[PDB]
Amino acid sequence: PAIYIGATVGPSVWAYLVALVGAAAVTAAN
Repeated sequence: PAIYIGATVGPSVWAYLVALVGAAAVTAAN
């Protein structure tokens, strides 16, 4: 269901999506 079966976020996997999106945000900037 979609009521309270997702009250989490993920601290680790989060820092991973941040470091990755960072390198791409620094390579697209001329």
